[PDB]
Amino acid sequence: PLNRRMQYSYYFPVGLFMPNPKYTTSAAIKMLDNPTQQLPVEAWIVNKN
Amino acid sequence: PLNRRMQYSYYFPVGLFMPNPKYTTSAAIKMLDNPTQQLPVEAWIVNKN
Amino acid sequence: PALSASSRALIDEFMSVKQTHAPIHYGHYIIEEVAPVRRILKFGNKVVF
Amino acid sequence: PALSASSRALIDEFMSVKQTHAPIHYGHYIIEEVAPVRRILKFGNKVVF
Repeated sequence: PLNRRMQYSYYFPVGLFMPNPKYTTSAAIKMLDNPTQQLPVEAWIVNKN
Repeated sequence: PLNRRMQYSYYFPVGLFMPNPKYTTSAAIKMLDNPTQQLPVEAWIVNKN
Repeated sequence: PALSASSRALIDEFMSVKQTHAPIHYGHYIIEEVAPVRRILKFGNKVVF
Repeated sequence: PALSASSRALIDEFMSVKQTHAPIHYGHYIIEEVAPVRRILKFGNKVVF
């Protein structure tokens, strides 16, 4: 009886839009898109495995 | 009889194409070819030695 | 909150450098998870705890 | 999976910097072997376990 099963929720959004005066803080990534117009359409989640 | 052998299956891609909105993560690598149109026709492996 | 990134660029920049990955990019964002359990993330060979 | 590198440049930069190497370049990609045998790569002086 001491192998209890503990349950809790998770939540995460997809499809958000950042305000227009945009900023960064990572010197690495160069996405080759137009910076001012890009918008996220999908989400990526890391599975249990 | 204890000197045994194990058999694996080694998996290997070659000749793939990436989606169009192409991105990079590291700034060090520099190539004089245009980034929009690049396609690999070979695959490089490390040998046993 | 659970691990949600808008593109593979942000998940790769999170996985390669843990501390100074950009939490938010121009139009793409990422969230690190905060959960009572902590899980080892493995990608290729690199490991983030 | 086994070590696959589309260009000599990507495998060079992998050998040089183990953690911060870029897994997906603009059109070229690299795959790190995840196999129960962990071999030692001795390209030149530098070594990756």
